Amino acid sequence: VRATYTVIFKNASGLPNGYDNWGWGCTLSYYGGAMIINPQEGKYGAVSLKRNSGSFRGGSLRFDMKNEGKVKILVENSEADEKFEVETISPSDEYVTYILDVDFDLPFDRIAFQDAPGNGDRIWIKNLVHSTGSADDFVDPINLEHHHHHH
Ligand code: NA
Repeated sequence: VRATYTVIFKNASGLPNGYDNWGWGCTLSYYGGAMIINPQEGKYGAVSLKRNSGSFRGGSLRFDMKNEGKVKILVENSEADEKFEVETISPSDEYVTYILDVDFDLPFDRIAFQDAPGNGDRIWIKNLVHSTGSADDFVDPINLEHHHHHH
Protein backbone atom coordinates (compact mmCIF):
# COMPACT_ATOMS: atom_id res chain seq x y z
CA VAL A 1 0.00 0.00 0.00
CA ARG A 2 3.02 2.34 -0.18
CA ALA A 3 2.18 4.87 -2.92
CA THR A 4 4.70 5.21 -5.78
CA TYR A 5 5.33 8.86 -6.73
CA THR A 6 6.75 9.39 -10.24
CA VAL A 7 8.23 12.86 -10.74
CA ILE A 8 7.84 13.61 -14.40
CA PHE A 9 9.52 17.02 -14.22
CA LYS A 10 10.09 19.75 -11.66
CA ASN A 11 11.73 22.59 -13.56
CA ALA A 12 11.80 21.97 -17.34
CA SER A 13 14.41 23.23 -19.78
CA GLY A 14 13.18 20.74 -22.37
CA LEU A 15 10.95 17.70 -22.85
CA PRO A 16 11.02 15.51 -19.67
CA ASN A 17 13.56 12.70 -19.66
CA GLY A 18 11.96 9.52 -21.02
CA TYR A 19 9.04 11.47 -22.69
CA ASP A 20 8.17 12.59 -26.24
CA ASN A 21 5.31 15.01 -27.17
CA TRP A 22 2.66 13.33 -29.33
CA GLY A 23 0.31 16.33 -29.42
CA TRP A 24 -0.33 18.80 -32.26
CA GLY A 25 -1.00 22.46 -32.91
CA CYS A 26 1.39 24.03 -30.37
CA THR A 27 4.89 25.35 -30.05
CA LEU A 28 6.79 24.71 -26.82
CA SER A 29 9.30 26.90 -25.03
CA TYR A 30 11.02 26.74 -21.66
CA TYR A 31 11.68 29.63 -19.25
CA GLY A 32 11.57 30.03 -15.43
CA GLY A 33 11.48 26.25 -15.16
CA ALA A 34 8.09 26.19 -16.95
CA MET A 35 6.96 24.21 -19.94
CA ILE A 36 5.25 26.97 -21.89
CA ILE A 37 2.55 25.82 -24.29
CA ASN A 38 1.63 28.12 -27.15
CA PRO A 39 -1.36 26.61 -29.00
CA GLN A 40 -2.20 27.92 -32.49
CA GLU A 41 -5.66 29.51 -32.89
CA GLY A 42 -8.32 27.24 -34.38
CA LYS A 43 -6.34 24.02 -33.63
CA TYR A 44 -7.36 22.96 -30.09
CA GLY A 45 -3.65 22.29 -29.67
CA ALA A 46 -2.55 19.74 -27.13
CA VAL A 47 0.65 18.58 -25.58
CA SER A 48 0.45 14.81 -25.06
CA LEU A 49 3.38 13.73 -22.94
CA LYS A 50 4.15 10.21 -24.12
CA ARG A 51 6.13 7.77 -21.97
CA ASN A 52 8.83 6.11 -24.10
CA SER A 53 8.18 2.89 -22.17
CA GLY A 54 5.50 1.53 -19.83
CA SER A 55 2.22 2.89 -18.44
CA PHE A 56 0.70 4.46 -15.33
CA ARG A 57 -2.52 3.16 -13.88
CA GLY A 58 -5.16 4.99 -11.81
CA GLY A 59 -4.06 7.18 -8.91
CA SER A 60 -3.62 10.90 -9.29
CA LEU A 61 -1.83 13.66 -11.14
CA ARG A 62 -0.21 16.64 -9.42
CA PHE A 63 1.02 19.74 -11.27
CA ASP A 64 1.29 23.53 -11.08
CA MET A 65 -0.38 25.52 -13.86
CA LYS A 66 -1.31 29.02 -14.89
CA ASN A 67 -3.23 29.54 -18.11
CA GLU A 68 -5.00 32.32 -19.98
CA GLY A 69 -7.85 30.03 -21.01
CA LYS A 70 -9.63 26.82 -20.05
CA VAL A 71 -7.42 23.76 -20.12
CA LYS A 72 -8.54 20.19 -20.69
CA ILE A 73 -6.49 17.54 -18.79
CA LEU A 74 -6.55 14.04 -20.32
CA VAL A 75 -4.93 10.65 -20.09
CA GLU A 76 -4.63 8.21 -23.02
CA ASN A 77 -3.78 4.62 -23.82
CA SER A 78 -1.91 4.47 -27.16
CA GLU A 79 -2.56 0.79 -27.72
CA ALA A 80 -6.32 0.81 -26.97
CA ASP A 81 -6.78 4.09 -28.89
CA GLU A 82 -8.59 5.55 -25.83
CA LYS A 83 -8.73 9.07 -24.25
CA PHE A 84 -10.08 10.02 -20.80
CA GLU A 85 -11.02 13.53 -19.75
CA VAL A 86 -9.71 14.02 -16.19
CA GLU A 87 -10.74 17.66 -15.69
CA THR A 88 -11.20 21.06 -17.30
CA ILE A 89 -9.33 23.86 -15.51
CA SER A 90 -10.59 27.49 -15.44
CA PRO A 91 -8.22 30.31 -16.36
CA SER A 92 -5.78 31.60 -13.73
CA ASP A 93 -3.12 34.37 -13.82
CA GLU A 94 -1.12 32.78 -11.02
CA TYR A 95 0.25 29.27 -10.62
CA VAL A 96 -2.21 26.98 -8.88
CA THR A 97 -1.39 23.40 -7.72
CA TYR A 98 -3.88 20.73 -8.77
CA ILE A 99 -4.09 17.18 -7.50
CA LEU A 100 -6.61 15.20 -9.47
CA ASP A 101 -7.80 11.59 -9.32
CA VAL A 102 -7.52 9.61 -12.54
CA ASP A 103 -10.66 7.43 -12.80
CA PHE A 104 -9.74 5.85 -16.21
CA ASP A 105 -10.03 2.05 -16.09
CA LEU A 106 -7.10 1.36 -18.46
CA PRO A 107 -3.35 1.93 -18.18
CA PHE A 108 -2.27 5.27 -19.69
CA ASP A 109 1.05 6.06 -21.33
CA ARG A 110 0.11 9.69 -22.16
CA ILE A 111 -0.85 12.72 -20.09
CA ALA A 112 -2.27 15.58 -22.16
CA PHE A 113 -3.02 19.29 -21.65
CA GLN A 114 -5.31 20.78 -24.30
CA ASP A 115 -6.30 24.26 -25.32
CA ALA A 116 -10.08 23.64 -24.87
CA PRO A 117 -11.45 26.95 -26.35
CA GLY A 118 -8.97 26.69 -29.25
CA ASN A 119 -8.26 30.45 -29.27
CA GLY A 120 -4.55 29.93 -28.60
CA ASP A 121 -4.34 30.75 -24.91
CA ARG A 122 -0.91 29.99 -23.42
CA ILE A 123 -0.45 27.36 -20.66
CA TRP A 124 2.42 27.08 -18.17
CA ILE A 125 3.23 23.78 -16.38
CA LYS A 126 5.75 22.80 -13.66
CA ASN A 127 6.06 20.05 -11.10
CA LEU A 128 4.23 17.23 -12.83
CA VAL A 129 4.00 14.13 -10.68
CA HIS A 130 1.97 10.92 -10.75
CA SER A 131 0.90 8.93 -7.72
CA THR A 132 -0.46 5.40 -7.62
CA GLY A 133 -2.74 6.52 -4.72
CA SER A 134 -5.61 9.00 -4.57
CA ALA A 135 -5.78 12.79 -4.60
CA ASP A 136 -6.95 12.89 -0.96
CA ASP A 137 -4.04 10.65 0.11
CA PHE A 138 -1.41 12.58 -1.85
CA VAL A 139 1.61 13.66 0.19
CA ASP A 140 3.40 15.99 -2.17
CA PRO A 141 7.10 15.16 -2.38
CA ILE A 142 7.65 18.59 -4.02
CA ASN A 143 6.30 20.82 -1.21
CA LEU A 144 7.77 18.45 1.42
CA GLU A 145 11.22 18.96 -0.02
CA HIS A 146 10.94 22.75 0.49
CA HIS A 147 10.20 22.63 4.22
CA HIS A 148 12.32 19.56 5.24
CA HIS A 149 14.95 21.81 6.96
CA HIS A 150 12.33 23.36 9.31
CA HIS A 151 9.85 20.67 10.42
NA1 NA B 1 -1.09 31.21 -29.17
